[PDB]
Amino acid sequence: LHELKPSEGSRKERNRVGRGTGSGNGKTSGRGHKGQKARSGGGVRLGFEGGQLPLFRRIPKRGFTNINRKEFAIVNLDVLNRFEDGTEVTPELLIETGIIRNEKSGIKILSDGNIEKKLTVKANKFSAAAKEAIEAAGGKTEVI
Amino acid sequence: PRVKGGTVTRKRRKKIVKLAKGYYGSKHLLFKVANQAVMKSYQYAYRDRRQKKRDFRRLWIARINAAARMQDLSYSKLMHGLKLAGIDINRKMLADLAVNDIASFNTLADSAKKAL
Amino acid sequence: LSLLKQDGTNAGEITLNDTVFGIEPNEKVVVDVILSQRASLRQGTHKVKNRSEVRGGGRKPWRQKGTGRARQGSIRSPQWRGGGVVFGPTPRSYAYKLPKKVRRLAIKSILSSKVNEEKLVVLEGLTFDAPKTKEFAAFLKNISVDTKALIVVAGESENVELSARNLQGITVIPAESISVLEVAKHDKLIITKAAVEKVEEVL
Amino acid sequence: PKMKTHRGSAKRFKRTGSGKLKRRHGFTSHMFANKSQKQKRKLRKSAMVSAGDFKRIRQMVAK
RNA sequence: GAAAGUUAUAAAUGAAGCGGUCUGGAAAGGCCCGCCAAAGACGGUAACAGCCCGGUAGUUGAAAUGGCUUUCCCUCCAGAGUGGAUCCUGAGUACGACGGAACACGUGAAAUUCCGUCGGAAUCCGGGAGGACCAUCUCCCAAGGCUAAAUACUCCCUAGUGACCGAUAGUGAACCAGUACCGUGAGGGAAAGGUGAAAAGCACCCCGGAAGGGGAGUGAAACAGUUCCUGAAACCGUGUGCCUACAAGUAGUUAGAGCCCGUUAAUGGGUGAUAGCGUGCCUUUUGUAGAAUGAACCGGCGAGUUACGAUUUGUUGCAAGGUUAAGCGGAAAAAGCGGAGCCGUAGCGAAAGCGAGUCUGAAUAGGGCGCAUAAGUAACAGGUCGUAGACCCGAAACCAGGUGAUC
RNA sequence: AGGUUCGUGGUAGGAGAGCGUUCUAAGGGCGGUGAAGUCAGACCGGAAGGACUGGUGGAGCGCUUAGAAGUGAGAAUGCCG
Ligand SMILES: [Mg+2]
Ligand SMILES: [Mg+2]
Ligand SMILES: [Mg+2]
Ligand SMILES: [Mg+2]
Ligand SMILES: [Mg+2]
Ligand SMILES: [Mg+2]
Ligand SMILES: [Mg+2]
Ligand SMILES: [Mg+2]
Ligand SMILES: [Mg+2]
Ligand SMILES: [Mg+2]
Ligand SMILES: [Mg+2]
Ligand SMILES: [Mg+2]
Ligand SMILES: [Mg+2]
Ligand SMILES: [Mg+2]
Ligand SMILES: [Mg+2]
Ligand SMILES: [Mg+2]
Ligand SMILES: [Mg+2]
Ligand SMILES: [Mg+2]
Ligand SMILES: [Mg+2]
Ligand SMILES: [Mg+2]
Ligand SMILES: [Mg+2]
Ligand SMILES: [Mg+2]
Ligand SMILES: [Mg+2]
Ligand SMILES: [Mg+2]
Ligand SMILES: [Mg+2]
Ligand SMILES: [Mg+2]
Ligand SMILES: [Mg+2]
Ligand SMILES: [Mg+2]
Ligand SMILES: [Mg+2]
Ligand SMILES: [Mg+2]
Ligand SMILES: [Mg+2]
Ligand SMILES: [Mg+2]
Ligand SMILES: [Mg+2]
Ligand SMILES: [Mg+2]
Ligand SMILES: [Mg+2]
Ligand SMILES: [Mg+2]
Ligand SMILES: [Mg+2]
Ligand SMILES: [Mg+2]
Ligand SMILES: [Mg+2]
Ligand SMILES: [Mg+2]
Ligand SMILES: [Mg+2]
Ligand SMILES: [Mg+2]
Ligand SMILES: [Mg+2]
Ligand SMILES: [Mg+2]
Ligand SMILES: [Mg+2]
Ligand SMILES: [Mg+2]
Ligand SMILES: [Mg+2]
Ligand SMILES: [Mg+2]
Ligand SMILES: [Mg+2]
Ligand SMILES: [Mg+2]
Ligand SMILES: [Mg+2]
Ligand SMILES: [Mg+2]
Ligand SMILES: [Mg+2]
Ligand SMILES: [Mg+2]
Ligand SMILES: [Mg+2]
Ligand SMILES: [Mg+2]
Repeated sequence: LHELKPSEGSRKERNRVGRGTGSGNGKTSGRGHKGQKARSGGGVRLGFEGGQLPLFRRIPKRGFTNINRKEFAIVNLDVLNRFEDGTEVTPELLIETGIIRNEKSGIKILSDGNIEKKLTVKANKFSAAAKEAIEAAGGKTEVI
Repeated sequence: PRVKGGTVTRKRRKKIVKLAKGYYGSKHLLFKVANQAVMKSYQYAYRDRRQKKRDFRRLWIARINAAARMQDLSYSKLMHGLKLAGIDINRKMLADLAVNDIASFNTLADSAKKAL
Repeated sequence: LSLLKQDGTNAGEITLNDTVFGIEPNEKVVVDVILSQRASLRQGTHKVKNRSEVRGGGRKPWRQKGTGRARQGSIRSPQWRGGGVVFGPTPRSYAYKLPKKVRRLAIKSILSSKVNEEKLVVLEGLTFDAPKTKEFAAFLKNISVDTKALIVVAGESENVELSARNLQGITVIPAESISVLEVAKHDKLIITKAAVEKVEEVL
Repeated sequence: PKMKTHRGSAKRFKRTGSGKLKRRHGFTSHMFANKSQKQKRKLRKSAMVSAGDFKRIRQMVAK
């Protein structure tokens, strides 16, 4: 406790302005001379342009939001290889193992990767390529 | 915690005021005019460390000129002749020699005169 | 390690878990955790009054123009004698806490560091019939301690807290309260066997 | 307090996969007799926000 | 209305050094020896005390009054089932038009709640809602009333705490302070702490009307003498080493005799006849010695901060994962528990949707955004930004409640 | 650690390394045989600054490594004396 030394580069000393001219941040404290931006509390809004019409006011709005929108929890094929062949992969098993904790609106299997095992996979949705890839290794797919 | 400003201001200002000893009136008593006087003295000393060398060279040259005119020469002729003879004695030594040991000065003047 | 008895005589040997008492200590982690635990202790009860909380003010001292004085707006402005303070201290909290795994690594590191410097004593038991500081001081003399000490005990240790209370370098803790700041604050660590078993099984 | 999203910008910008903003063209309402078919074909597509504008509007649509 | 218990409002008891010696005005300090401790909290005592004093841990104590908890007493008490003729289930009410208000919701495609004014239902084969509305379904039963706990705050009382202030600070107020003083009034609103351990607070003599001194005495100290610890600078004086009455000076600096000294001892100190060079500081400016601004002098005080978000850099832990919030637990601890949530691991499209692709398009075309071409997350520190007075000082004005026709 | 080469005027401004002040924690010290403060000196460091010696003073204060800030004044027709 009389020899404490924190890891180097993790702590730096704060900079203080308005403390003499030998530091470089003396009289005007890094602000320059006589403007709106030199005053206390001064400056303009985040997107202000001095009176020219701002960019967002020049382009149109697009679209609408759907209230019945569905989004799925996504599983690709590579992570599905961590299972012993001949098993039955189910949503609950995927929850327990740790591949998925958030079941947004269902489980969808996509076809990015490679499988080298025969499994029966049960899920809410499959892509066409995922179904073909699973069936090409000798497995079966069922829609819950 | 609170830091009250004691004992540092007086120390710094007293050091400045003591650096101004011997100045006229308020300039050795009061901090605000002593500070200005001390800055001015430092600037003057910086410039006069340059002017001192050239003043001494002027003095040496004038003394050598006076010594050489008694030997029927000028400073310019004498310096050119000493260059022609390979003699590398500078102004300081020549003026010292002129004031103190004029016989050796006359010897060197004869050497320069023969070089011409 | 070599076990020993409350009277100081040898009692055999004990093996300590290598996962807890035999790691390579992480010194930077321990320093971070010490600074965190020490910042968490302070209270933060400090305040000043700014120009709106000082009594009085409101009225303009004199007119804006004509009198030959500087323009002023209140008698409680920051450059007036009894006026308000500009920023100053305010009541706040200093406590922060860094993730759980780093804290476990820190306790393991400090405890292994105690083991490496041969500053750890394992003890078979520690009991006293009645509270008696003279007897505890004699016990502390039998084993060569003579300095600040942290005693760590489990249940069935009787009258150890009371007998060690009036001695000033000594602190007794109940084996679930072991912490980095308390270990780093004492030179020697004295542990009973039951307490070291419980410490091993906690982490 | 947490900072507020500019609601007018969130109605007309769109975040792409690399983290930059996609916008719509702004000469597309009501005067279509006065511009050619090439112009109208090219103005019905989308565009990207330039670097100078992104420096200025970055923080007001941060979420 | 009783009894038992407990608690609050006075208190009692309570271990161990007059230890030797040094300095000193005085020992609690230094050196050398002991002892107590469920007591080494705090304060006092002639200097810094566990063992000198008040006390502290532990253990006890209540006539009287208050509170709280139990037990007794006292007081008050119908609740199940099977039926479905007939009866009841909140009326100027619910609703609607018009004008307003509250709902995050500014009249809007505007549900829901309330107010004023008009109109105005059904009643179990009945009525309301599910964000205009209709049908189906689902859930519910308005127009009567009461209800503890978890939540908000502190004028107070008791016990404490602080990387809070230390007399221009901290309350306006450490002192007979909302006082003195100012104003018709409402109202505004100060300055001002310190003898000594102990008054031992100077018997007596001398000058003087006194004040004030000089001795003598007290004290460790009177150069601590009733604005009294210390006692800086401006400012006012007395004495003296060197210079100065023919000289034109931002007052110094460089060169330099003569005179006078003798140091943190080293190519040392004070003063300077004469010679060269030389138009203060700040602010604001294309440009200031400026006849542009500010400062009489000295001292004290006096201006980029904090909270919560965003982004970037550094550091550390874990890593296709990372991390808990509130809360529980505890000592205003440290663990353990808590996975609800949040960010990342997939994108494209206004959307339905499709997915390593997708959108546009009649298109197996071309093109846009993505993948191939995979590292994130939690915490701390630095820079900058946002919301807050937001680096500090400064208007003329605006609004709300009061006080004034003693001029 | 040593070389070689090229450099080292500067306002607004960017970057870096430090000095000093108050407080906290640990270590280790000083001090009535005289602390802080105050006065005076011809000493030390590249700067901010730091010692040593003597007078006054009469009770507390440095150093090291870390941490946190009411953190440094010559100017505001600044406020108070
Ligand atoms: Mg730091
Ligand atoms: Mg810095
Ligand atoms: Mg002088
Ligand atoms: Mg002079
Ligand atoms: Mg020169
Ligand atoms: Mg306050
Ligand atoms: Mg004002
Ligand atoms: Mg006041
Ligand atoms: Mg602060
Ligand atoms: Mg963790
Ligand atoms: Mg004795
Ligand atoms: Mg004596
Ligand atoms: Mg003693
Ligand atoms: Mg105690
Ligand atoms: Mg005490
Ligand atoms: Mg004693
Ligand atoms: Mg009716
Ligand atoms: Mg409806
Ligand atoms: Mg309606
Ligand atoms: Mg609903
Ligand atoms: Mg319902
Ligand atoms: Mg009610
Ligand atoms: Mg505090
Ligand atoms: Mg004072
Ligand atoms: Mg007194
Ligand atoms: Mg006294
Ligand atoms: Mg008389
Ligand atoms: Mg008298
Ligand atoms: Mg004195
Ligand atoms: Mg005195
Ligand atoms: Mg004096
Ligand atoms: Mg004086
Ligand atoms: Mg004289
Ligand atoms: Mg003449
Ligand atoms: Mg001389
Ligand atoms: Mg003369
Ligand atoms: Mg001008
Ligand atoms: Mg002045
Ligand atoms: Mg400040
Ligand atoms: Mg920086
Ligand atoms: Mg009037
Ligand atoms: Mg640095
Ligand atoms: Mg200093
Ligand atoms: Mg100390
Ligand atoms: Mg001093
Ligand atoms: Mg001095
Ligand atoms: Mg001095
Ligand atoms: Mg004295
Ligand atoms: Mg900090
Ligand atoms: Mg501070
Ligand atoms: Mg301050
Ligand atoms: Mg200054
Ligand atoms: Mg002013
Ligand atoms: Mg003034
Ligand atoms: Mg005064
Ligand atoms: Mg004044």
